[PDB]
Amino acid sequence: MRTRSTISTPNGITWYYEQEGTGPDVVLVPDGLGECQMFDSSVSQIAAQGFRVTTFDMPGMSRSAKAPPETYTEVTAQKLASYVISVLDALDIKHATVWGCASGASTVVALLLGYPDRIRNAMCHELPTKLLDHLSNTAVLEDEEISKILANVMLNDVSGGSEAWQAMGDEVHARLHKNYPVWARGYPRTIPPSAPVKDLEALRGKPLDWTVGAATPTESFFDNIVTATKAGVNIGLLPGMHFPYVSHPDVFAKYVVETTQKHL
Amino acid sequence: MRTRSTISTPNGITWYYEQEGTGPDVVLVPDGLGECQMFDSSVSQIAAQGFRVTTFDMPGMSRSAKAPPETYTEVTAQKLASYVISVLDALDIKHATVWGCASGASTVVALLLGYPDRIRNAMCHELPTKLLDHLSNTAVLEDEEISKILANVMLNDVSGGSEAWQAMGDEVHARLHKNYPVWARGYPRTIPPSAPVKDLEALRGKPLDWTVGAATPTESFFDNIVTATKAGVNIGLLPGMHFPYVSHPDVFAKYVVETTQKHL
Ligand SMILES: C[C@H]1CCC[C@@H](O)CCC/C=C/c2cc(O)cc(O)c2C(=O)O1
Ligand SMILES: C[C@H]1CCC[C@@H](O)CCC/C=C/c2cc(O)cc(O)c2C(=O)O1
Repeated sequence: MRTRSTISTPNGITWYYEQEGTGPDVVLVPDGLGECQMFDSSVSQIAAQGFRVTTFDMPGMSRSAKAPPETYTEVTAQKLASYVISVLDALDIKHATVWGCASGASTVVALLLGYPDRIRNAMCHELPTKLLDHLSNTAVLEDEEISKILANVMLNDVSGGSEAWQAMGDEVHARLHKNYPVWARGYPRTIPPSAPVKDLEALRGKPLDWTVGAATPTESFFDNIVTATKAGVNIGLLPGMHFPYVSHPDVFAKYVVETTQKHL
Repeated sequence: MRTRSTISTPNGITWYYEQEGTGPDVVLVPDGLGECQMFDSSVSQIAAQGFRVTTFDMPGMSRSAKAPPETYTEVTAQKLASYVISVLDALDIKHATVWGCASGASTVVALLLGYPDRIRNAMCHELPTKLLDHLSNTAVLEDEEISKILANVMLNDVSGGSEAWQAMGDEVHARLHKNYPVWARGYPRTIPPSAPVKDLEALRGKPLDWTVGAATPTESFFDNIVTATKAGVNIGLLPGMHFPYVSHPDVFAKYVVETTQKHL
C-alpha cells in the first residue's frame, strides 16, 4: 500500500511525496525534471525486499510546484541537498540510503558530504559536471518552445528506452511539459559548477556507488568515470542512459537493493 | 608525393604500404579491418606538418594478403607488434610515433612496452580488453554472411559518420568485403586476452596517449578509461566512434601532430 500525500517544510515548500514499505529508509531523488512517478514500479520492487522507500516531486516541479522561487532558480547541489534534508526531517527519516541521477546525482553526493550522519550510502548516476550550451541556450526560448524541444530530446535520444518513456502515460507527460521550462531556466547554468565532486579526497572512503548509463555516449559522463577512479569510488554501469528507473526498472531496483544491502 | 609500394619481410608477409612526407617517423596502424586507405587524407595532413607518415594494410588483409596463416589466425597484440616491427626494420624506420585503434591499439602498446627504444610515443584508441560473444559468434558463419553483417554494422552503427564511411568508395569497400571474414575468424577471440594492459605499472610514465570515441556507447571502452586513470596515462576523447580517421580526418590529423609534437 502506497502513501500518496503532501507535506510542508519551513523553507516554504509543499512537497508531493510517496512512500511504500517497511524497513531501512531508501530515498529516490528525481532527476532535473523532478517527477517521482518515474520511479513508480521500482518503489514497489525495492519496498518488497525489506525497505521503506520514499520519493517526491522536486521543488517547483510537477506536484511540488508550490514553493518559493529561490527553490527552482539558480539551483545548486547544495540548495537541493538542503531541500531534501528538510523533507527527510519532516518525514522523520533519520538515516537514509539515497539514489539520484543528474541534478539528483549532485544532490545525493552533496547529501553524503554535508550530512554524513544522515546518509547510510549514496548511489549517484551521471553527475553533471560540464556546461552544455545546447541545454543552457533553451532557457531564453519561450516556455512552449522549450517543452517541444526537450520533450523530444527525452523521447527520441536519451530515454534509453522510448517505449518505456512513452508508456509513463499522458498525465506524466503533461506534468513534464510544465516542468521543462522551469528546469531549463533553473538548472543547467548553475548545477554543473556546483558539482561537489571537485574535492577528490572528500569522496575517498565514503560509502558512495557511482554509475553511468551503458548506452550513453562516452563523452557525456567520461568525467564521472575519471573522477570516481581517481577517488577509489566504486564505479560501473546500468543499462540505458539517463533514466534507468524508467527503461530498466527491474535492473534498477535490483541494483538499489543489492547496493543498500552492502551497507547494512 | 606519396610512395605506394610493397615490401617483404622474412616472416613471409608482403606488405602493401604507403609513405608521404619528410621528418620524424609517424606510423598509422590500422584497426582490425587492416585497410590503410582509411588514413588517406590524414597521411597528407600529418605529413604536411613535417612528418614522414607511413601506413600499411595489415597481414592477410587488403593488399597485404600474401602472408602465412599464423599472421591472421589467432592474432594477438604481441604477434602484430612483431609484424609491424618487421616492416619498420625493412623500411629502415628506427624511431617511430605510432597510432592504433582497436587491434591496432593493442599493437601500439605492445610495441611501446616491447620495443621501447623503437617507440617515441604511442597513441592508442579504444583498446579491446573484453570478449564479446556477438562478434566471436560471427566467425562460424559463412564468409559472405560475415561480410554482409559486418559491412552493415560499420555503415549503420559504428562508423561515427556514415557519409564519410560511404565516401571511402567502392574499391575500399570491395577490399573490406574480403577482410571481414579474415578478421572475424582471426581477431575477436584472441585479441582481447592478449591486451597488454594487465600490468598497470608497466604503463606508468610511458609516453602513451589514450583516446576513446566520444559517440561510442559508454560500455564498449569504459574499461580503457578506468585503466588509463589508474596508470596516470593521459586519456581523452576524439569525435566519432571507432574510425575517427574516417569520420573526422581533420581533427584526427591535428591530434596526431599535436601529440607527436609533445614528444619531440
Ligand atoms: C533533467 C535531465 C535531462 C537529461 C537530458 C540529457 O540528455 C542531458 C544530460 C546532461 C545534462 C543533464 C543535466 C545537466 C545539468 O546541468 C543539470 C541537470 O539537472 C541535468 C539533468 O537533470 O538532466
Ligand atoms: C575492426 C573493429 C570492428 C568494429 C565493430 C566494433 O563496434 C566491435 C566492438 C569493438 C571491438 C572491436 C575489436 C575487438 C577485438 O577483439 C579485436 C578487434 O580487432 C576489434 C576491432 O578491430 O574492431
